[PDB]
Amino acid sequence: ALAYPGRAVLPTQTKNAQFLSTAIADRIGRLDRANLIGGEVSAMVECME
Amino acid sequence: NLFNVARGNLYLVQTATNGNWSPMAPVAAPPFVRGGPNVRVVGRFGTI
Repeated sequence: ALAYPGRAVLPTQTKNAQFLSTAIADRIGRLDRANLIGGEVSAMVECME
Repeated sequence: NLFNVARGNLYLVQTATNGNWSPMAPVAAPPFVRGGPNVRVVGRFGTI
């Protein structure tokens, strides 16, 4: 929960929810998994957190 | 519908009707649509 403020549930108008409602949705998780070999671990992921 | 799956959206109006009722095929008009008058779409997370 602390890693990803974009995954917050915003039930009421919390003052945090006044901020976290401005969060752009696709700014979370990995963006470019630069993998080389299928079946082998990816070399360099590129994630927003 | 044979496989217990319904298509289309879902209304939650109340009605105090005494007569015939059928949620599967409502004969009457739908109360509103998404782009209609005075109707409004909620944002993300439903913030009250």
